[PDB]
Amino acid sequence: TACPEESPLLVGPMLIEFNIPVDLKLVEQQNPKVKLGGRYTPMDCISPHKVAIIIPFRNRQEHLKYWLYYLHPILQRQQLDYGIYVINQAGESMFNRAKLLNVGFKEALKDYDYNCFVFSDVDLIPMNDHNTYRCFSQPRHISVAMDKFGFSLPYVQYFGGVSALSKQQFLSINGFPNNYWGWGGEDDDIYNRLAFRGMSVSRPNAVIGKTRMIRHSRDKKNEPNPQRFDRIAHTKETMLSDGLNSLTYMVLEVQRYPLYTKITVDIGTPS
Ligand SMILES: O=c1ccn([C@@H]2O[C@H](COP(=O)(O)OP(=O)(O)O[C@H]3O[C@H](CO)[C@H](O)[C@H](O)[C@H]3O)[C@@H](O)[C@H]2O)c(=O)[nH]1
Ligand SMILES: [Mn+2]
Repeated sequence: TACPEESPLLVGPMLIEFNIPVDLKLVEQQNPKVKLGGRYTPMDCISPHKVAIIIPFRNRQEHLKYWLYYLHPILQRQQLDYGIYVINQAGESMFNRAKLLNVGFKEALKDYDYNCFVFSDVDLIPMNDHNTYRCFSQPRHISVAMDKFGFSLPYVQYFGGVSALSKQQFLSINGFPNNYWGWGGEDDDIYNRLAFRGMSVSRPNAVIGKTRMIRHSRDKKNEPNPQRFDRIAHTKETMLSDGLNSLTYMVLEVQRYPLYTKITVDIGTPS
């Protein structure tokens, strides 16, 4: 009973605004089919896409409210078999987005047999439901036309915002790097990994792949990392030593809310 290649539920372009007062109790009420932990499976058909949506997180509860409010209705319309994971970095030291994503990959798999992983910033919302949050033949870059970049790719190798890699694709590159502390460069490092393992980047066209980013200031412990340019230069040499095979972390707590699973983790500090 495979789901059609094109979901009959799709509406196309949508209005994304951040003025509305969002209330998770309401969102839960509006999305009665999504089960505890932000889990949903199509009732009338079998989706071949089993996706874990991973969101790196720390002190972004308000953005998260909006992300849930908008994506859950969307993800259901995309007829996907998915789960939402909020990887909350414990502590107040330097942020590490890429490491958190690795954690989400490992932790999601202990939950369900996901075959697909969508890594998404907490403040990015898609403007057209045809921009499917699933995996493809090649690593997929989803937020390809961001509002802050005038709805245009900043550079052909840009892989930030929202992306998706199948389980096999993620594994072939030894996951993402764990050694990028602070803002920047990890996406470029990941792009090097893909290219070096002979993969290419798949992208929806700019018409259907626009996203809005909730406006925000920079975070105190997520300052640009001055070592990024250098790390990008040596991805080839370091990728096999820094990623899944070297990932260490400690799960401090797990809470399953009706709309997502929150996993608080201690991922160490820069050293
Ligand atoms: O204190 C923090 C810092 C970061 N984040 C998470 O990290 C992502 C955000 O980084 P920012 O939004 O602060 O910065 P950018 O808007 O400049 O994000 C862009 O640049 C980053 C560079 O490191 C990533 O590549 C990201 O994927 C890309 O969209 C967030 O959306 C959120 O999911 C938190 O939750 N709390
Ligand atoms: Mn942002």
